[PDB]
Amino acid sequence: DIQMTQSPSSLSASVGDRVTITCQASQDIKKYLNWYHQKPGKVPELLMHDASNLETGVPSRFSGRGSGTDFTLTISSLQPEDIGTYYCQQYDNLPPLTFGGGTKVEIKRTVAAPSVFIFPPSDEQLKSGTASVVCLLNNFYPREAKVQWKVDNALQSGNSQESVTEQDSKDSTYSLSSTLTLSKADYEKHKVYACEVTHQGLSSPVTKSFNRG
Amino acid sequence: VQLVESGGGVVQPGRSLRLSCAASGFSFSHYAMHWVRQAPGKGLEWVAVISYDGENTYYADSVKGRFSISRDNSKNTVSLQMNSLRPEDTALYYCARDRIVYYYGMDVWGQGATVTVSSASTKGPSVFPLAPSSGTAALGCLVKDYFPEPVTVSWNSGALTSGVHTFPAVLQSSGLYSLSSVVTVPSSSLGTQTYICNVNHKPSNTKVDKKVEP
Repeated sequence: DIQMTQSPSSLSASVGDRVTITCQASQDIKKYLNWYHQKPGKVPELLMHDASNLETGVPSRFSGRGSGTDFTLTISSLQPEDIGTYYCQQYDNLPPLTFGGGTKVEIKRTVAAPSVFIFPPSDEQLKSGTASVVCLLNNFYPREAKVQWKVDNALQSGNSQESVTEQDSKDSTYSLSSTLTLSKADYEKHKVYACEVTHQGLSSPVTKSFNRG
Repeated sequence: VQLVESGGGVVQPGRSLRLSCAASGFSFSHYAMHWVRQAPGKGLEWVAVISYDGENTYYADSVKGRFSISRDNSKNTVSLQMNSLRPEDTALYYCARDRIVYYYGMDVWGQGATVTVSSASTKGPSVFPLAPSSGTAALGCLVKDYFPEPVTVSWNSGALTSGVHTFPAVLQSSGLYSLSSVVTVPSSSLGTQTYICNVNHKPSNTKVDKKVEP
């Protein structure tokens, strides 16, 4: 087939920046190249065809160049919603139709400390015989953050799971959830439940807690 | 212009599953139709294409003799019959529109169907409130113990989108998925405004509305 190689694999850039990504074909494809943009959680969107012709409705800050085997996509004024993955695609030959491996785009922004919230398990869940304690870290940057659980001042291990959102398409922040799961019997065996948070935007670790009942 | 997909869900390895895509808002019989798939966190992979009249079909080698693409230009539908499925077939599957100019490109995409190759049984979720308590407050819904992916969560029937974060599901040690959806709201709005999470898990046909109170 015709192998499509994209570069870089991923990048971080600021709002308003001029950014260029590269696509390379294993053999000459003239100008038979498409570019797609896939936002987090969304379907791919055709940005341009014939290497340089913008689809109708596509923002003017996108432009494509190149012919033969070497192509570029340039964003002249990076916007928060431009995050996600960009794919090139050749249509000089089919089958098979081939995509590049994709280039991931992240927004670099100012440091933002997380807002921290803790949620005790619902009475409804306790009826089932399981207790889920949830710690929420909201709208922070950068993505790196640590969450630790403490039950009656005892450090917890192996009984929690974390989930992190993709970067937000508006404010370029991340949100994080940590869920502590215990049996009902274990939950009622202890009084104070706390989650401790460390992050670049925090001078000291932030702790949120509650007492069962 | 719209492409609507259906037929996702669980399928045991070696077994069969059929995906379907319905078109509306354009002359469907004038366009070729692709299927493209995407593994979790991975890139786009072309699967198959069928010509406008259905006379020509092509397949990725990994699915050759395994998948079959077909269309009906009177019912405006394209179908992907998937046989003897493998763990590598677990992915989001898109159907996409195309037209001869050379295939122009895929300018219209379906929302995708999630196919999970597993011997695990389909289970609907339970939804628990994440109650707000003690200028900005946070509340949410815990969507626990379902299979397979995905579930969708909205708030107040979609009227509440600002400040909403629906986290990607995590696979629990039990083999079941769980996620949370949270919203930040003004604290003065508590006990004054109604917050309801709307949870949908199509594989188990489970539809739940949960009012979240302080």
